[PDB]
Amino acid sequence: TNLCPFDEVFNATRFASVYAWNRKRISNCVADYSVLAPFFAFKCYGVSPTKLNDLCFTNVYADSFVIRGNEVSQIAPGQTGNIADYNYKLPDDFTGCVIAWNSNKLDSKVGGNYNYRYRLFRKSNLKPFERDISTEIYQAGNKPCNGVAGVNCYFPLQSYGFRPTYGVGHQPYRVVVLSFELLHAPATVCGP
Amino acid sequence: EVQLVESGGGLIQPGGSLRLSCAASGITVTSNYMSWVRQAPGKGLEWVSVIYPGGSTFYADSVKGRFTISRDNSKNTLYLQMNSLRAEDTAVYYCARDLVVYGMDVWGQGTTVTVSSASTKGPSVFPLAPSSKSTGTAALGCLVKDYFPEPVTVSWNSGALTSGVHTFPAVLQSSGLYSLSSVVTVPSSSLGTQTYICNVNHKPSNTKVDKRVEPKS
Amino acid sequence: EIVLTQSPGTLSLSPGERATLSCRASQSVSSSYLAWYQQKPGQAPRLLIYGASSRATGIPGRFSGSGSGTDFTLTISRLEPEDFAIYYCQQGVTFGGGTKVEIKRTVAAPSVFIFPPSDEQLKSGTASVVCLLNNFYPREAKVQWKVDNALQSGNSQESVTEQDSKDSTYSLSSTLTLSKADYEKHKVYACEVTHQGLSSPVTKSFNRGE
Ligand SMILES: *[C@@H]1O[C@H](CO)[C@@H](O)[C@H](O)[C@H]1NC(C)=O
Repeated sequence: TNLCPFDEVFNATRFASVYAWNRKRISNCVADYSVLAPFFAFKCYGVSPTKLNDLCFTNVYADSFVIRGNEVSQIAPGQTGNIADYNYKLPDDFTGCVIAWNSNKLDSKVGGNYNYRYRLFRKSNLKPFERDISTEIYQAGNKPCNGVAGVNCYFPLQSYGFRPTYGVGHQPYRVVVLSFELLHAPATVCGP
Repeated sequence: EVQLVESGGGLIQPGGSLRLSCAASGITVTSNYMSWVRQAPGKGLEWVSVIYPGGSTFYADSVKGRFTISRDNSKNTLYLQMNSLRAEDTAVYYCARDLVVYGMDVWGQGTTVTVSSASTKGPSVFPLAPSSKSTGTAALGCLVKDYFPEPVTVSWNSGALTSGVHTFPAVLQSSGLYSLSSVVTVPSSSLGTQTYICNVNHKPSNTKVDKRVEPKS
Repeated sequence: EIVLTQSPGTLSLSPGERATLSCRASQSVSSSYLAWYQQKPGQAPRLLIYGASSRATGIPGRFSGSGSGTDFTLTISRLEPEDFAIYYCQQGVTFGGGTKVEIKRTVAAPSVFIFPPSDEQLKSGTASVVCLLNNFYPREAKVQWKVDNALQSGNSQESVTEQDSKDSTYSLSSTLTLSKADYEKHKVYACEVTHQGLSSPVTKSFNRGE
């Protein structure tokens, strides 16, 4: 009866940029979701939070990233915006839970934290759970770029530059999306 | 050449529809954030709508449910369809390419949209006669009242008199018609000798008026 | 949403001086998303500065942006006659109110004239009384209509010309509109003008019927 490494995902030291969101696979353990106040965003879809302790699933996916405050609303089924379109897209029939909490004391630096970035330019929207780490120059005109940033040729990613003086809407928030996969194998993740 | 050519704007009745077009050159509408931004007469810039490169559309609260932004890649043209047009929607509408981080760099020339329930009407040209006392400069003018739509052209003495002329921007009366005035200041000594005639031309109604302004007694 | 407020509403300067336009945000916004645009009458907006401080292609070095957080500023070091326009700051969806930079000149009091309605117009059933304020500076002027010394409100409309290209003055025209019936019910018609160049408000009036 081993326990699920949720401390490795939530209490992790460094989170990834939303364009290169991290995915931790979880199988063969017992999870206490009831253990999971400082969490200021806890929205579950297709399942109630309590009953999760009485359920078993084939696999669990913990996707972790960091965005800005006013963008957390995009981490939900059937949403639009730069994050939901070009960075991290949840499916319309999403059965899981989105958890998010403010990390201003952890990810904001005086002078800017430019490590966290988000994809700004992309010709088409992402499919659900698609992951794009391409840093190729974006072609907005009728002429090619060939790795040369310039007129109608832009770098597709943009840094947040989190600062402690930003408003809570522009402050860094850490987001973990728990997806529950019911495959055709005996359930490995269970509750107490 | 990178530019945006707009068209499709004109006169609409309240509750009507109108589709503005914005043909792009040098930039691809489908791979860019494309914005419609309007400016009301005498007012500032107001963002109307945006379409993302991926196809996501966002609208200002004042136009939701009435405005729909779209695009055509085969013709490389942005479109704004306006339904249930209201009197507050009268404005110059621009299309622009929003680079988000690099500002809105490429703009169109703008297209005018006027929404009113109002028929083409010729102007009434009345004289504004100079004072009898004239405490050494006199003012005299013309009042171009109750016309529609814009614009009217006013000259003095068939273009002979230019110095001291002030043609004021038209106001929109509550009746839905426009009212303008054009004044000129002359030496008081010239009222008795020189004659002054204002020439008003309203092309929408093919109305030419030559009104003599003289001291009243 | 964020609210961008520009200051001052009007900037009165002379060619060759330094213009400093401020844009203040209601919340601290990343400086990567703020832009400064110029607009001349009858023209489309023109991108001057992007990313708070970066000049667009084809912008003279006299324009430069700076600031961060909730305070940004566009400075024009050497004002040239072509630089007298309106300027907007914009962050994403929001636009600033705009700042007009005008030619600065000495204070000039307006010359005030009043025009009674013409007889031809009175034959139609409506009376338009006109008050003209000619060649004044600055633009701030107040026109108060009086009918038999009763202050009229909600029955007048005024219009202002652009700054004259020769003497840098403004001209205003106010129109009071009544019915012929209400027009012939009173005798004295006056417009009282208050302006900085006047020691006291200047009242120009007439009596209906000479
Ligand atoms: C993170 O550590 C705290 C103790 O400081 C603990 O209460 C919490 O449960 C940990 N997070 C997770 C996801 O277990």
